[PDB]
Amino acid sequence: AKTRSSRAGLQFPVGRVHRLLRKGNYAERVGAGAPVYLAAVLEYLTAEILELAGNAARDNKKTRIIPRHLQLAVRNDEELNKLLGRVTIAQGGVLPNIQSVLLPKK
Amino acid sequence: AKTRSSRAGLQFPVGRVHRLLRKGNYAERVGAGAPVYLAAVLEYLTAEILELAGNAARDNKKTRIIPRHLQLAVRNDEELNKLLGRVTIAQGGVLPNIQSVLLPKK
Amino acid sequence: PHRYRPGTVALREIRRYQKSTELLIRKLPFQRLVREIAQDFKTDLRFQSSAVMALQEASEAYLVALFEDTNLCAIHAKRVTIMPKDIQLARRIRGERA
Amino acid sequence: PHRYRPGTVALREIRRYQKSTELLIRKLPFQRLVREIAQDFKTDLRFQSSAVMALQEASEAYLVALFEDTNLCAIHAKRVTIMPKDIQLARRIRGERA
Amino acid sequence: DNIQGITKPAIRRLARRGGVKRISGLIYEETRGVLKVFLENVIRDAVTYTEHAKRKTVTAMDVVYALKRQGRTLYGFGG
Amino acid sequence: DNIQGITKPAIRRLARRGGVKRISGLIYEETRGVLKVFLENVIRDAVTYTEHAKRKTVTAMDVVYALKRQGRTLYGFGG
Amino acid sequence: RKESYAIYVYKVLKQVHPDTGISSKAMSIMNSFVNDVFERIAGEASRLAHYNKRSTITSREIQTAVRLLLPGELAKHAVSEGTKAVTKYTSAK
Amino acid sequence: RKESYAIYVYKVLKQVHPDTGISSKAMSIMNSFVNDVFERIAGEASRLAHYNKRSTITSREIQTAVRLLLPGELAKHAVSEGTKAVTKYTSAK
DNA sequence: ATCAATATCCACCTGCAGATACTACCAAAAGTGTATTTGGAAACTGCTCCATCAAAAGGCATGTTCAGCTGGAATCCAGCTGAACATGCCTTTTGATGGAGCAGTTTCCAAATACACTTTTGGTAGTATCTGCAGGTGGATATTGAT
DNA sequence: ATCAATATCCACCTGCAGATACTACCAAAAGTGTATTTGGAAACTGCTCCATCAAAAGGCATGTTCAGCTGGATTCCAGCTGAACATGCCTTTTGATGGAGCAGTTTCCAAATACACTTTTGGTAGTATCTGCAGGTGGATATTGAT
Repeated sequence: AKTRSSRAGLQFPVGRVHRLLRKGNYAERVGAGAPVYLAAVLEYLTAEILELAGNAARDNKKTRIIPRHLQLAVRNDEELNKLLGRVTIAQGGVLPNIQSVLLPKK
Repeated sequence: AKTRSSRAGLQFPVGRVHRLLRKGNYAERVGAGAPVYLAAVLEYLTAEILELAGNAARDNKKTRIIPRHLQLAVRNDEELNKLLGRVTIAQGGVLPNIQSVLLPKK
Repeated sequence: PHRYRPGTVALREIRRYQKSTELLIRKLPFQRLVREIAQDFKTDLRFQSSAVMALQEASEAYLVALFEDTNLCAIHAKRVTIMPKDIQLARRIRGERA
Repeated sequence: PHRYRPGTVALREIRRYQKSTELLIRKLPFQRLVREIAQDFKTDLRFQSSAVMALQEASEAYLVALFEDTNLCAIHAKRVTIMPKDIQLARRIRGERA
Repeated sequence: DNIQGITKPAIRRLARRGGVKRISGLIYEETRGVLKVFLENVIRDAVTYTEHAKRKTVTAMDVVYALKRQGRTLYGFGG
Repeated sequence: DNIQGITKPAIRRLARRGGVKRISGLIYEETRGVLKVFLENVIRDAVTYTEHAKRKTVTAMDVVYALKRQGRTLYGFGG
Repeated sequence: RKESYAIYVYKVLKQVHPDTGISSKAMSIMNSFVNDVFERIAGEASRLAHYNKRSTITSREIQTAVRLLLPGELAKHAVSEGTKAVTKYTSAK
Repeated sequence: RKESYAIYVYKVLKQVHPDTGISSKAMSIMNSFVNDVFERIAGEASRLAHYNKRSTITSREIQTAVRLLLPGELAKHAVSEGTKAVTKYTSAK
């Protein structure tokens, strides 16, 4: 008995996602393709942010991704920044940035 | 057979609101008092706006309420303006307002 | 030869346009803009008359309110003349730019 | 006697705090403020510690982003010193108080 | 060009309703550019709803739904 | 009078993270005023969620739900 | 069949201003308004029940939803009207 | 018992960064992210089905919702992974 | 450029809170297999309304001239606000205690769903009349602006 | 202060687009009666974790002094932007015909749902042992600011 995730070639839990869909009352019926497609998208996105966050972690000589690495990866990425424009990542801080006019001398 | 709107003493259709809650997939079940309460809330808000829009039509020497009047009623009312803070009323126009610094020095 | 001082007619215009609700952009030119932009997402598209007008009410209501914010930014800077930087600052703070 | 010029340490502080992620408001004082405000709404309330921390993380993130918009309003006005009218203009444009 | 069809007088009238008194000469181009980003965002979503319903005509509802998810609800055009 | 627990140095520090170099003396009272309004709004909603659930204890989730309501989604506390 | 709140709005209009009409475009705006408020209120009640792991949307979820959505006084009165209509309904054959 | 995407987020982490770990606070943020995106996507899908009088949410509604919710490049790629997983799943069992 | 006070970088290192390794249990999740019900794609198409002309109308945009007045550059200086210093308080930390109250398991009826049958209604269509007010003309007078 | 040029307003008028009153048909909707299921309030209580007391401490707040340099006030003037025209390009109206295709309706089957079972698994409770890195330390390097 293969898992539906297996059948789909996915890491994310297709059976869970199908279940959460039904429980959420989004519609009277949930087609079998719905959770597969959705689990794939979720997996792709967590892969996209973990790729960038792991990079920020290396650039800071670290082996463990912490919240600051997730914030750096997101705010430094035009699209993830937009997708999460109204989101606050706890303990993420902000991006180093000082307005030019504030710098000394000329 | 006396309608539920009549029983609860309302003008808004309690039956319609019930049917609408169910078909909107808001929850598996919908209590009996829910569409009554909701219908009454929708009614009250409709009265509140029409009353104010009516006054605005009066104050403009008119008997027919048009979009302009709904806008004036809404934007001149602190609570409704907030409630509809992100709503655009078609053909409503804006409130007459000129930043004082732009008025003739005199 | 009569002549109104600079600012007097503009002020008069402000009062005239804040009283009315009519669209201020010409319809056909606007319609051409909309169809052209849509053509880039999907070719051979038709538009209900009400769609276009919906697009026009929303756009004008949006530009007008943005002009109010821009005006506040010009005034904050001790000016009575709006400039591109006033629009940019207003959009930046609104979350439409950065 | 050694002394850094005005603005040098301020810049040092900016690089310092933009580099870290720790909360900037003292813990206990923030906790009493939350309990005071909640209490004025409903007596006998209890708070999970993580609820107090969720509130402090949201509050500081909101203030920091607010000061950024405020800094931009000051700069727009040819200033490097933020003032109340900068905070007020940033909130008006944000739609926090038309 | 069509974006150039949105004239200076129209942009002026719009600014007037916004309570604007003096306008810089560069504002007109700045505005046209802003109007365009706006419509592209809205139309993009409207069209996406058109294609989902398998239609070749953008309906008022399509626009209304597009505006609503952009946080710009519009009353008066159905729903 | 706990709003005065939100000290001058705490406010300068927040401003520095926000990239601010110089602060007017009236900014501290303005900021306390702003913080207070922000907390009143979030706590009000958080507590409304508490009572609805018939609890006497405000949870992290109540706050998280209150925050999402205001468009201030927070990641990290079960939300 | 195209449903609309137009008639019930018209009815409410006469109780408030018996000699005032309303334009079609204005009626369309009001209909948009009742739909919007219905969806915002229903949606919040929805989340409310879900958060508390509940299958049913009662008038209690509608009340909290109203408290969450409406500004001070509007809410005070909307709650009053709500409790009142459910009270009158319970007392009637 | 409370569910979490942790074990799955962790599996994906080792695919992209084999020697990198993740603190629990970060995992908590990742879990909030997956839940948030899940709801936003399911929500658009939900409204999309209703606007069209459909009572069923299929991969199609999920696809349009993804196009509506994600910015240019994330969408194009997400749509590929999704279509690719549906296709593959359909040719099995 | 030189030179001295200070901050800043980092290699080195260790303490330990936090991450990780594992055996165990297990209710809920997840998959396999049927029989049963149905949502909505598919094809045909009527009729709503969108794209298109045609066409005098003339409204309204565009190019030009003139100069009023606003924006931006440059000057000055009173005093706000930053940097540094001394003093010492109150937040942070470590931690154990009582118990309020959040949450798990069980019992059970008030209220919801699922049907079936009858009845009441709101929306679609005509067909015909009614009217609020937009738009036009006057004449009055307030406003703007040169003198 | 006077006074000409214009804009603005108020009273009244009429044509008509749009609001409105009547009749009729009807399917979807709303109420009503009934048998069956069930969500979640009750009552009891295991047990997490919130409120609170305690003692030590040094991180960090408060308050002051001092003077660097920023903001605010002021003045000057180049030239941009507004007002007013003369011109004429093209928007707008509106009649009306084709015909795209939105929308209604009949079909019919792949796919969903409901049900019954078995097998798999992620979350948890109990213990136990690694490890990434926060934070201290020393000293070499780099930044800042007076001269």
